[PDB]
Amino acid sequence: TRNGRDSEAKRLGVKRFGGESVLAGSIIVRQRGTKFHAGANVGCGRDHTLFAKADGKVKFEVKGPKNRKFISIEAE
Amino acid sequence: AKTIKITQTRSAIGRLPKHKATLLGLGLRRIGHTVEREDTPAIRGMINAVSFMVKVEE
Amino acid sequence: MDKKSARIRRATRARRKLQELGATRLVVHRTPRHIYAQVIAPNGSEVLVAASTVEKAIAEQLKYTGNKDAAAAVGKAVAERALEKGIKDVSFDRSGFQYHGRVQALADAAREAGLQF
Amino acid sequence: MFTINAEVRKEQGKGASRRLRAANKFPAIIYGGKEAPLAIELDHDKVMNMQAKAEFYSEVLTIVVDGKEIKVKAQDVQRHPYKPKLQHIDFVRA
Amino acid sequence: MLQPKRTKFRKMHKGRNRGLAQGTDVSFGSFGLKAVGRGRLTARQIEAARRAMTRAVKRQGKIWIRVFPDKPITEKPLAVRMGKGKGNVEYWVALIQPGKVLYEMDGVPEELAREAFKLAAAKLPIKTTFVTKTVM
RNA sequence: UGCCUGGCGGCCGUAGCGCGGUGGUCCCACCUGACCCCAUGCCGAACUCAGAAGUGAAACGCCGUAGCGCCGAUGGUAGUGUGGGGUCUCCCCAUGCGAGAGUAGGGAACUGCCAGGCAU
RNA sequence: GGUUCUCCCCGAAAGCUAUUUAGGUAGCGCCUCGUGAAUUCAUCUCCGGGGGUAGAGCACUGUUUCGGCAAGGGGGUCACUUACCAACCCGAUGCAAACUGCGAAUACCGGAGAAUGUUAUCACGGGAGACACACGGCGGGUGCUAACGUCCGUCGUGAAGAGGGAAACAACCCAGACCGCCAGCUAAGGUCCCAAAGUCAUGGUUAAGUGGGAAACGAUGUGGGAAGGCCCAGAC
RNA sequence: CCUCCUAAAGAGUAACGGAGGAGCACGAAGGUUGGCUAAUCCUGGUCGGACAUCAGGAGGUUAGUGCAAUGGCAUAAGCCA
RNA sequence: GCUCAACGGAUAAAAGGUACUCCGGGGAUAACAGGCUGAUACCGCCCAAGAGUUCAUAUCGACGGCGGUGUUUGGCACCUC
Ligand SMILES: [Mg+2]
Ligand SMILES: [Mg+2]
Ligand SMILES: [Mg+2]
Ligand SMILES: [Mg+2]
Ligand SMILES: [Mg+2]
Ligand SMILES: [Mg+2]
Ligand SMILES: [Mg+2]
Ligand SMILES: [Mg+2]
Ligand SMILES: [Mg+2]
Ligand SMILES: [Mg+2]
Ligand SMILES: [Mg+2]
Ligand SMILES: [Mg+2]
Ligand SMILES: [Mg+2]
Ligand SMILES: [Mg+2]
Ligand SMILES: [Mg+2]
Ligand SMILES: [Mg+2]
Ligand SMILES: [Mg+2]
Ligand SMILES: [Mg+2]
Ligand SMILES: [Mg+2]
Ligand SMILES: [Mg+2]
Ligand SMILES: [Mg+2]
Ligand SMILES: [Mg+2]
Ligand SMILES: [Mg+2]
Ligand SMILES: [Mg+2]
Ligand SMILES: [Mg+2]
Ligand SMILES: [Mg+2]
Ligand SMILES: [Mg+2]
Ligand SMILES: [Mg+2]
Ligand SMILES: [Mg+2]
Ligand SMILES: [Mg+2]
Ligand SMILES: [Mg+2]
Ligand SMILES: [Mg+2]
Ligand SMILES: [Mg+2]
Ligand SMILES: [Mg+2]
Ligand SMILES: [Mg+2]
Repeated sequence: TRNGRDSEAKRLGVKRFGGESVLAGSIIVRQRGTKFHAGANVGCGRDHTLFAKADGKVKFEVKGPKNRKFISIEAE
Repeated sequence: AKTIKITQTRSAIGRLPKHKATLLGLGLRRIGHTVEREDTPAIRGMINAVSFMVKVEE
Repeated sequence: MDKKSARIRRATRARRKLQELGATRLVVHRTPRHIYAQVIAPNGSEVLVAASTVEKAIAEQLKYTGNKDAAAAVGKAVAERALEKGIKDVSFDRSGFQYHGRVQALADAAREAGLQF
Repeated sequence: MFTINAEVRKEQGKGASRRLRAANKFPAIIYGGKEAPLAIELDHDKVMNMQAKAEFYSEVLTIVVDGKEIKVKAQDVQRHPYKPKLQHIDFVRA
Repeated sequence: MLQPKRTKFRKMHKGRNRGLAQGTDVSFGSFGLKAVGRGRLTARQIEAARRAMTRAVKRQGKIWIRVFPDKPITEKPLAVRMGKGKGNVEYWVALIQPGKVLYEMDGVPEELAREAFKLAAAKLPIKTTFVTKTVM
């Protein structure tokens, strides 16, 4: 039947890019699935939000046999 | 470094905002304004963005 | 899945969690004929201490290399060698095998000998 | 025996290649072997009338780059989308 | 009359028809009818041209149609204001960029293929050229 | 020090698949037995325990091999930021950036810790 | 609808959100005044990032044509067979906003550094206006790649901007007017006369007043270029 | 209110633009420990057929996810105790 | 304990008629005419299967193609409420 509907934009995406200094707890990426996976010092929330578990620099990296994206936190 | 002279050659009217920001970065005020600046790559980057409207004398 | 691949799959989750926690792990390997034990540093690329039934010094005082008694011997051996190098706190990695029989005998022996897990 | 005259390219890229075509000339490449690939320019009319003959794509051709002679074979041809013109030729060392 | 048998979606955004064609070579027959222009070919134009060239070769040889009208075209009727939803699909077009080989033929002498293509070209909204098969 | 094997990693197809060959003293595997520890929505297949009569058949490791995967230039082409222009649905020029596909070619992995067998 | 003396400084908006709201109002955005605070902010350079867009491609999701091979459906059997149709698979060829085994240019986030910029930045407090936008460029949706149409994004100008050019002509091009000058140089655009400046120089093209409106298509119009067929064994 | 595209590769972005869905369910369909791995096609097999259950091979997640879409998911987030 | 779903919810509580009409406003917004546009319309051409005993173009002309006008049916809401 008729169209006309759409939902509110969920403001997902990368909140802190590579090199950015973050304090423990800071959301690095809001995503729907695990487009990025949690690496060293990075936690994964119930809505697959990746967050900092320790103060430091955001590091993006491709690891493993499945060539997956990982967000980690390097000490600064 | 060495000193160079830059002169605005065309009007800033109608130019992209970023280009107006660049002319402010060079301290160029009006058409024909010649200015003495240090020949560094940062000054040479600014000159390059607004190349169409400045003349350089080395 | 074939026996080996099926076992590695069974072992992957715990090993990744141990990697994440940065824990020193006591890795056990089992075979019909032999039982092995290695204490691997959190990096996972270097062995601190090891003991097995392929070792002439251990197999000599044992009836059969692939039984619960041999497993208890390998267990006592790693813990003793680990404690001589100052390694006290570890995390047991059953490596896809059930925590039972031979694997259990090795872990109960290491616990007895003084290893903390 | 097809004999193609060529000069070495003093420039490379979009700007420079388009300037050749406007000047009734076209870029081409010579590659293969231990030797480094040679970026060359060809006269459009001359090569165009040559490639009209089926033998051009089968036979071993000789490219004359500043005196020197190079035995090659036509590897690939980039033609104009709708005009009877040549855009670029790949020559492989024979 | 050519048309997709089924489609994921009924209607499609207008879009643009920029760039040069893909499929610029006689890949199946001996001769071709290449587009020199840019435009849309309707399913009716494609059929009209196909019929003309077929009659020309007296249904000898083989014909290939390298284009497919997979683009749905909508239209608002008379006495209808703007808005109130996208119009209804009326016809199907194939976007044509310069270089597209539209039709291919073989099994006929060059002179005949040239005439057949001259006759079909007159039914098309865009400028064409006769093309022959090439060795690479 | 060399060769071989097992474990745990690095790396994540130049590393994989296929095809051919090859290895059992040791290791590994199949294997033997099963009342029992333990197990099967049934089954000792798997999990598991007690072993050593047999075999490298399978698997696994190694060696070879470009059928496939994979890596991949150079050159040209497509696009595009800025400035300019035309016949302005689309293009062109100056300048900077510059693919994707294809082509030549590469390619039958490389590497660390520990342990065991053998040899000098 | 109207709102009355003067000069000076700064200087918007026609957006978002909510609204019995839609030509009203409120918070935020943007303006102004004040207080305070860091090299706070901008440009550029070098360094650290994530893209899935343009383009491309066709393994995936669909769609599409040709060839090869073919389970299966339709008609004769009284299981066998056929000038039919034919998914999958292989080779070849395209198409995609809601396809991606690829993938830019830009843009954006972060770090450091200089120069420049009347703090341009942030916070708090006083005072607002404004929430009808318009055209032009680029990227799109809608419509007919119709509209001086309509709806987003982004930049420019008008709005709130005079001067020169585009005959005239908010929104295009050049350029931002504190005041005086019967000085000079330039921009866009121009230089035969109206009308300031070349009846300038040099080399070509056109003969249509083309220039100074318009397409498919048509034609021994004329200039340049590369090739070819026939021909003194006599071509046209 | 939710999902995708329009949306111009950060976020956001309009129209009576293009397509769909929600106004619930579940004491297990939640927690944990231990285990397990689909779709589809080919071959063989009582009744049994194009398709039920059984066996082997190819395949490799195209399946599955209480439900729309998109992003995820094998260390499974899928399936069992 | 509200499908206060008009979902930031005016009340616990509410449908219509006016050609008998009235006021404040708007060309912010329709009807006439102008304007922009030209899908539609009207006029012309390009191609030529075929009709025309024979022969495409005497006269016509299918499948399709390109324009001109501002001129019908419309679109828009720029001018005048
Ligand atoms: Mg360029
Ligand atoms: Mg067994
Ligand atoms: Mg073997
Ligand atoms: Mg490059
Ligand atoms: Mg690249
Ligand atoms: Mg490439
Ligand atoms: Mg490739
Ligand atoms: Mg090779
Ligand atoms: Mg050794
Ligand atoms: Mg001011
Ligand atoms: Mg209300
Ligand atoms: Mg960088
Ligand atoms: Mg595209
Ligand atoms: Mg086929
Ligand atoms: Mg303030
Ligand atoms: Mg309002
Ligand atoms: Mg408004
Ligand atoms: Mg607007
Ligand atoms: Mg308008
Ligand atoms: Mg106003
Ligand atoms: Mg004037
Ligand atoms: Mg004069
Ligand atoms: Mg005229
Ligand atoms: Mg004669
Ligand atoms: Mg976005
Ligand atoms: Mg963007
Ligand atoms: Mg579940
Ligand atoms: Mg588990
Ligand atoms: Mg069967
Ligand atoms: Mg409301
Ligand atoms: Mg009244
Ligand atoms: Mg009006
Ligand atoms: Mg009217
Ligand atoms: Mg309007
Ligand atoms: Mg009027």
